[PDB]
Amino acid sequence: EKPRCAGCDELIFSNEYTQAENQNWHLKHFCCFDCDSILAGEIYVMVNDKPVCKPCYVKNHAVVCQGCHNAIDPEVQRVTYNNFSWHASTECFLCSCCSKCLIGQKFMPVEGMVFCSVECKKRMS
Amino acid sequence: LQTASLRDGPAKRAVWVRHTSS
Amino acid sequence: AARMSEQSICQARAAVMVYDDANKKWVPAGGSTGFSRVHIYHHTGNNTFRVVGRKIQDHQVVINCAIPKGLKYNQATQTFHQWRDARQVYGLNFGSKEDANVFASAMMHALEVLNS
Ligand SMILES: [Zn+2]
Ligand SMILES: [Zn+2]
Ligand SMILES: [Zn+2]
Ligand SMILES: [Zn+2]
Ligand SMILES: [Zn+2]
Repeated sequence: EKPRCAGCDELIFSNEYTQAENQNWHLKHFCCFDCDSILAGEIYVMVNDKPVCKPCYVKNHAVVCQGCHNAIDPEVQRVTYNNFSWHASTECFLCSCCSKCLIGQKFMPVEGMVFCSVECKKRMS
Repeated sequence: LQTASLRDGPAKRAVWVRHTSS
Repeated sequence: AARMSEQSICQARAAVMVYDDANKKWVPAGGSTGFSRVHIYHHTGNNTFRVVGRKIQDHQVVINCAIPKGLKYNQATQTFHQWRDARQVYGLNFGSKEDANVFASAMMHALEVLNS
């Protein structure tokens, strides 16, 4: 059984190929949509269902932390809520009122801001 | 009130399937 | 026409940032994470405006700058705004769309006055 290529829909006869996204590909049919590099071996990210390499992602495909306003590395974990996301860091995801870290705590969101408790939301008007 | 859930980064690795030489 | 002391023309809730160019990284102004109250002051006697932000937990002042006649005030996103001086880029991460809209208006108005 030769593995089938999910891009060009034909079999791979080379003895080298790439596995990504649960699928097989000719080396040259899994490539950064932005800079065209061969993704094989390398870290990549699915943005709008096209694979991009790590530096293209960092350079034009965002995810900017609501707390510190810096990009969140696509390799590390992050906290999301609705359209928002924060580094999983005591500096980014904490209480707007009292600074209490909220990673894995109960919290209360109000647009961007985020609080540990009703009390804390009730200060901050 | 709700709970903070760590989600994983969207990055993955493209596995380079290739045999080892003699 | 006016008066020899200063008064707030608006108030908004924002995390005040500076851009670290060495490290390519936005950092809290004054080196302390947290939201500030940011005011625009009008001094009608001299026709000057300044921005002042004191942290809310702390009252520590973390920004205090005259608003130059020339300012390009860039609304980079809907709730993050920024601008340079000679030595540096400064930003405000507003708490609500509302705090951004108010502050922006007030800024727009100060610049209009400062040219007018
Ligand atoms: Zn193919
Ligand atoms: Zn690329
Ligand atoms: Zn952050
Ligand atoms: Zn709190
Ligand atoms: Zn509190």
